[PDB]
Amino acid sequence: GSSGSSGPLEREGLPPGWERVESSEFGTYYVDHTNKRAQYRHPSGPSSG
Amino acid sequence: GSSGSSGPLEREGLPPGWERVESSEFGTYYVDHTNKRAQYRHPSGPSSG
Repeated sequence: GSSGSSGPLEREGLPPGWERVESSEFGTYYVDHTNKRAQYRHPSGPSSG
Repeated sequence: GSSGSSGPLEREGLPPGWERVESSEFGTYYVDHTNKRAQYRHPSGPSSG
């Protein structure tokens, strides 16, 4: 329930299909199997609809 | 020393900046930090000059 700036993370787990990668050189990133891309923010989809 | 088609892998390590991601839902894949893309093949290109 954002007040104008939703969080970049929610502490919760990723959606089914998203993977989190963790290392010492880069820190932590996320990969999208649906689009074969990498990002640094948490993913966002309509879990209920 | 290819004599037909380049192999799937040479068992060697990855270049500085690339990463390997291991899973079970997907098995194993690789990610590029230069283009933020994901692929299932081992990377390639030059290494000296």
